[PDB]
Amino acid sequence: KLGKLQYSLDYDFQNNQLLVGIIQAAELPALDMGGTSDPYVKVFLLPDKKKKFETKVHRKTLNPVFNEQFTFKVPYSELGGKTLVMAVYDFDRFSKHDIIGEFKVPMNTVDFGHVTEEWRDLQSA
Repeated sequence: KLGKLQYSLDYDFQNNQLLVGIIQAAELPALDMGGTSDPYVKVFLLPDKKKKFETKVHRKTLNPVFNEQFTFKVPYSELGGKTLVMAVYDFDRFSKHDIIGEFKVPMNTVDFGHVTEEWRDLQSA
């Protein structure tokens, strides 16, 4: 039971930009003492992997609402072969951050006709 993530996708054909909205997460597991976590979401495209975005950290909550959006420059002919990675991490001051759960979206599964808004269950990373 690794919780769930709500996101959105849209593609800007004019500028060849993928718009990824990180809306919120729910029912996240507690990684810290005191029954909480400090979730933030790392977002990037495979196989590229260098261009990364991170939401703000939302401290001591298992149900963070992020309302953020990131844009990736992706030439359309390259798009179908990409995989969107959205990884929920636990923020921690004193050690390497652990992943709470993550979800991957193959871009060839997406109807890029209109804007799309989805819930997905997180998977172990």
